[PDB]
Amino acid sequence: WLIKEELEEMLVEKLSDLDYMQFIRLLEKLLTSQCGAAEEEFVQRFRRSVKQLIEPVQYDEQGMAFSKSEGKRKTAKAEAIVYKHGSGRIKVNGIDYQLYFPITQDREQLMFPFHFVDRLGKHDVTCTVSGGGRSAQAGAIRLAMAKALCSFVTEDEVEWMRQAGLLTTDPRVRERKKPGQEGARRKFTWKK
Amino acid sequence: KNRAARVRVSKGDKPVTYEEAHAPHYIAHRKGWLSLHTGNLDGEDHAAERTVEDVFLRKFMWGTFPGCLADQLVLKRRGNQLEICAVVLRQLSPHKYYFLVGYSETLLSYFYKCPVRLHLQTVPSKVVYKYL
Amino acid sequence: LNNIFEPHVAVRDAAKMNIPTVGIVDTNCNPCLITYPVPGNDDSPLAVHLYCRLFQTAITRAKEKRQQVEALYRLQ
Amino acid sequence: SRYSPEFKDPLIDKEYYRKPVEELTEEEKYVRELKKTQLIKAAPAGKTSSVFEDPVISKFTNMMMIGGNKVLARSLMIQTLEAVKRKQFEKYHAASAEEQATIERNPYTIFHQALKNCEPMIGLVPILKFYQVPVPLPDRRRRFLAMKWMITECRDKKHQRTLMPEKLSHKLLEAFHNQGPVIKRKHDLHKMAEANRALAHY
Amino acid sequence: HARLRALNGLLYKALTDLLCTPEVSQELYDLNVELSKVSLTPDFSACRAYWKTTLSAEQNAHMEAVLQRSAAHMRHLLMSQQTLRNVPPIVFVQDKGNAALAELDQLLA
RNA sequence: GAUUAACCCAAGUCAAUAGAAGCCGGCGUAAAGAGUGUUUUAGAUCACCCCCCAAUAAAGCUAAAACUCACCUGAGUUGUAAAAAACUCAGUUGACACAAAAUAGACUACGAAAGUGGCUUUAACAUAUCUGACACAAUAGCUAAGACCCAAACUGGGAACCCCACUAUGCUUAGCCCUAAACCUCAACAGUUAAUCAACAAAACUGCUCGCCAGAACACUACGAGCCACAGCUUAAAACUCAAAGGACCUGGCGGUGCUUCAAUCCCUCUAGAGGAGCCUGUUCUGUAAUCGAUAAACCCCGAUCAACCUCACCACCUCUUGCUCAGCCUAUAUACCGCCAUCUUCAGCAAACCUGAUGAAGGCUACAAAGUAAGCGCAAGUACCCACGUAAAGACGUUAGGUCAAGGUGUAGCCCAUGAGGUGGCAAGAAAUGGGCUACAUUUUCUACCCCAGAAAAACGAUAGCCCUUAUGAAACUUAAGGGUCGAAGGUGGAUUUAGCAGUAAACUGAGAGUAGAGUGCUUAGUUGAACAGGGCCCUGAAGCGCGUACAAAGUGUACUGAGUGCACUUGGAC
Ligand SMILES: [Mg+2]
Ligand SMILES: [Mg+2]
Ligand SMILES: [Mg+2]
Ligand SMILES: [Mg+2]
Ligand SMILES: [Mg+2]
Repeated sequence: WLIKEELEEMLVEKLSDLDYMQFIRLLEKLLTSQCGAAEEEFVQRFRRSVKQLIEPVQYDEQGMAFSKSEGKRKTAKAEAIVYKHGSGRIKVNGIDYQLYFPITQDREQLMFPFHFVDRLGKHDVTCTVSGGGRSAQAGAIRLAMAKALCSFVTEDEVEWMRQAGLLTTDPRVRERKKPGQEGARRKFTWKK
Repeated sequence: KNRAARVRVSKGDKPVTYEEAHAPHYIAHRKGWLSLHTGNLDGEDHAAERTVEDVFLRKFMWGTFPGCLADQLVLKRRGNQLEICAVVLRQLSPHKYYFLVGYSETLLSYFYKCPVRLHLQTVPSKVVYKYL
Repeated sequence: LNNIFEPHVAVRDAAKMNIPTVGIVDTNCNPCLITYPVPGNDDSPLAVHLYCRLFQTAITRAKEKRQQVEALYRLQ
Repeated sequence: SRYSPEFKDPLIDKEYYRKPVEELTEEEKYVRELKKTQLIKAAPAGKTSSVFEDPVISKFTNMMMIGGNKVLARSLMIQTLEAVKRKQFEKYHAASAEEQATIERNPYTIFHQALKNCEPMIGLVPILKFYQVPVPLPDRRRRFLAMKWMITECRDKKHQRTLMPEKLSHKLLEAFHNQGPVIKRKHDLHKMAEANRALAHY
Repeated sequence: HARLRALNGLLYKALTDLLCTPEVSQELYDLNVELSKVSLTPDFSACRAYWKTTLSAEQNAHMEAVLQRSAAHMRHLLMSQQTLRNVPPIVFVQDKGNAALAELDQLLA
């Protein structure tokens, strides 16, 4: 249903909570009363409705197919090109992934999407990352790789990844320090 | 309680204008700047002199047009010119208005070494934005 | 009578403002302040429909006669 | 939390997604359909779909963490696992055929059995009527208490210059065999509960 | 205060005697309520009767409802018996202290 | 009290006294319906139409329950919060009153009132078809004699109130006393429902008669008198004093008021810390010739984004006099203010202007809606940052005479050869406590390389402190900061206790900026790694509802003992 403010704007009138409840309950009864098309059309005037984009598969000069995508985490940005076919090589900033990320946690982050879709060793990846710390860079590269792999994995696989969280951009970012308190929430030691 | 640049509520008989009715936090959101110059911009200089000029000009005009200004005075600094825009009551005679305008123009121009223009817009009365 | 079996506040307010009130007063109503009381039954659906039809017909006839007389006056 | 209340925690379990539709109940079908519309939080960096993922061990690592050195925490945990396995291997090699059957060699099995042995059945809370009263412990509290007790015992200064991996491995084996100061601590808690039995009506 | 303690004892005995019979009500009597104790507020503004709870949640709720409904009648019965010339309002409070002992003994077993 | 001005009257004025003002009003709660009934003389027109329940006295009687006595058994019985004290007595059964009268009674009758609730019998419940002073009068009390189960003033014992025993007394007879919240607090009789009416109470009145009241207290008192037969009741004043007393209602305040809900969020629960040692730093006391303000939350690296001179307002000394200023004053007054803020507020209410109580103080709620609408302000909404999230921002009216006259302005106060102005020199210390911060006590550490695949240290860890030297700034370095050497101290996770945090948060680490010539471990700000609990309850805090009881802007009448309680009856002018 449209919210009470929506209904108030529709009726250019000022209602109350109980008025909205009465209207909504009457509408619900109208639904339950086998509302036909002639009535469902009127009802839908008060209803309110509540997928990852598949990037094009481009081709190189040699005709090898690939998909390019991008993603940002904290302050890091990553552009990932994933090839339709590959032996699992993942070169980051022209560097091998294991060398560039000396932390097995970051390696696991890189592996997460391809492991999830069971496509490890089936794609060669080139990831250019910039900015932020090591974990932010790992997250950005993971997001970019997942998005690029979407184009190559089936739609059901894409939906599964999105449900898992691979394909959802992280909204968690550092919260700015506030004046008069040490941290974003750390209130200075309460004097007495 | 914040006492800064706010008009406290009263019995409802206190008329107030746009500026007086808007508090500082709304600045740059609902109300603009009463002085528009480039001093405070990044990498520029002479912010202190722009501020001093603004204060002096505002006091000068307030003392020159007693009970005549119906709104605050808007200062613009294009190039090196100066533009003082005022809303004035239609209570003082036009001849006096013109003489004061010319005198202030010339005197301020000679004082600060830059052309100055005064632009008056007249109203029957101070524009009430609400009553408090 | 309001839903709590009390005289509708509108009756007293109309008396205050000096707006004449026709009113279908039941045996438990209070016709003291109704300008034109019509003792009758206010609960029978047939009675209420009869009242509504009568008033609708009266208003319609009054308006049509008003229009007819206005036209008669203006034509001449 | 920057996540709005609408966001739901992600579910990471391949089997849950591979389960056939037919085996699903109507309630499970409805839940699966509903989840298609909800918002899912981005996965935490800790847990994944690896077949070698142990939430108990991850929690113990997090508890053993100091100041955010998860790297050192994980190093210590894996080192303790390796040390326990090494000791079990030595015992197995030094044991006859019959004793070899009874000898365990899986570090995770020893780890979990020792923690279970160190879980306290009951714990004493202050009740007001304040009186320290024997009160049942929830399972989460029991597990948390076991983990904290093990970590504290390993952090006791009585161990002079001994490294955390060796200390933890020795304590884990002692608990696995139902011995050691952590088992003594659990027994002391139970004895206090028994002695305060009379005060339980409070 | 010794006076308060004596008042609590007398009220506990009187309330137990009251609940021994259907005098208050047959519905209340059938519930077989057992009183853990009686405590009078320091100012004599209220009398809390702590009654032992059973395991069944629906039974506990029904017993609480009946006790709340019959508290005033019980107060009147006491003041009529003259067990106390003045009796403050009676409040029935659930008692659950023995659950700790019960579940301890269950686990310890 | 004086001064000015004014007002009234005026050859008068106005202080005292006295008088003139005087009954058709009321009686439930304010004074007032006398405890009840009946006369005469009279008065009035209301005269003409017109069974029995519980009255009362007498006589007789008893079902249940008591006491006592009998046996039979038992050794304890009784007593209460729990014990004491007391009896050796206790249980069944049986006998058995001169005491009291379950159930009916959820009835509302009888009687004039008081009273009358076991059964039977006798006697019996006035009257005109009106009102109207000798006869009664509960409980209590007295006299003489009986009864005395039980209860019980008083007494005694036990630990006024509680328990035990017991007496007047409650009972019968024969006489006295005549008082009660003797109340339906509402006089008798007749009549009416016509237009309601201080308020509450038992809807409002009319006629008619008798009794009673004329502010409170003095005063249910004194004197006299009557009854007494001497310690009391009835009748009942005066003087002196006061401008009140009194009745019915409305609202705000208060608790040391409990039950139920609650709250990085009251306590526990998770993490990290403060207090234990050193150092930086602020404050208080001492000291100093020698700094103001801030002062529980809401002071205490605070005004200060900061003191070697300056700053500086302080002290010492010296100097100037229309003084930079058509002077000035950092001197009092924040308890005059503006200006800017704090606190609740980690609130959501504040609200003008309008529209029931028969137009009183006052009130304004019910959604299947019953007199509330409310502009505007605030929350909200909107906006910045990276979302639609969160944080920022905002946060009304009032609260603490909150702070700030030393940001500046200013009312008021005072100085003007000094309370103004200028120059030179100076403490800025520590018995002792305390606030905050930094560094540690180590092995998750020390150290290097590196920025996470290593080798040493490991009783050493551990000072940014102290000492010497040098460098940067600056006129001036013991003054500040920085670099080197030196020394390696206290301490081995910490007392009273206690602070903060719900997620990119805490914690840890590293940079940058403000301000200065220089100067912080201070402040501001950017970023990195980055978790744990989140569930219980309310003693403690606070916020609510349920509400209770306090009070300012059980109670009582009569009667008697004792020394305020108790005994008996009565009333609700209390609660359920
Ligand atoms: Mg009707
Ligand atoms: Mg007569
Ligand atoms: Mg008489
Ligand atoms: Mg008598
Ligand atoms: Mg006797």
